[PDB]
Amino acid sequence: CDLAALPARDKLAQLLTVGVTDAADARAVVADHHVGGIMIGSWTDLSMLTDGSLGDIAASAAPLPLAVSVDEEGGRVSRLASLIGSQPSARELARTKTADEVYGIALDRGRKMRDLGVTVDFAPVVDVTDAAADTVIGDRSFGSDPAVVTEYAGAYARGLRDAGVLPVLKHFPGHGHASGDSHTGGVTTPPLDVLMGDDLVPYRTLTGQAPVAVMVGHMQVPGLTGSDPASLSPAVYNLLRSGGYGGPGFGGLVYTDDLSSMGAINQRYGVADAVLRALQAGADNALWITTAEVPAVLDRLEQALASGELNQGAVDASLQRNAAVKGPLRC
Ligand code: NA
Repeated sequence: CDLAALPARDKLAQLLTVGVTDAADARAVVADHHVGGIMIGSWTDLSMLTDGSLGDIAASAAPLPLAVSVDEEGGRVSRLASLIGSQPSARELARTKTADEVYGIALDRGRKMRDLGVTVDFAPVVDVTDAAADTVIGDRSFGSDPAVVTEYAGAYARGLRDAGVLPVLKHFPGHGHASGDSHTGGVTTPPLDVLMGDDLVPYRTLTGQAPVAVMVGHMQVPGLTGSDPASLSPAVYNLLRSGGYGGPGFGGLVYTDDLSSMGAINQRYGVADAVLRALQAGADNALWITTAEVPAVLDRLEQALASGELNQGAVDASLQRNAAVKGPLRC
């Protein structure tokens, strides 16, 4: 069989990653809708990772293998800690460990994630900040110095990668100096010309170390996105694809941050509209944290194809990128 010959709706479902509550929720969304990815979060019953159910669902996934993602950064964001042990925050690692030690920590934890069926970790954070530890980014950042972030997040990404986990650099083009918490409402970064010399620095080297993905956040960026969240602005994706951000143009997989529960998005757009806008803007993978909306979202995406709101080429390019980080088609 042939990737380009899949039914339109299954091509579209491959561009979605959705949070699941338990095995029954994951089993239904994968079999009924063929979503490309499921996400494990704080809302997830983790017994599915140890009782054989994730393995069973993943093995019957078709036409592409299932991607299984999680926020496993360490410190305050460590959804698998009960199973893989806790790790100090990114900031504490940078303060107490060498970069080689951080590589080893990420490698060890990556293998522990693989054992549980995880394929994608939404880490490392490459945001640069000096904010108080328990703020939106805060201690999730490896440091206030972009060169330190590059060294330490680079090591963390390399460890995950060597374990065979896809690392995802976040939150592009930089949440570290944003005006507030995008979970609760709209936020603004410093202008692009400021980001160019600071927040964007880590991406210049880290996006070229493959396999790697990037996640775009919901901040508004002056001089780039205007009043649009970055995840929903074509300018953001053009910046990443063209090399305009100061590094080589990035051709790999690009996720959005959570499109449903986060106020920066949901106060302006419902889930289906937000997913459409993201894929129009240039995301390869639209992420949100529930499965209920999937059939309505797929309905809206098919309509956008018909109306030309969404170009067939955008879908095909992103379908290829999603397939490129997975195993073979299942015919
Ligand atoms: Na696309």
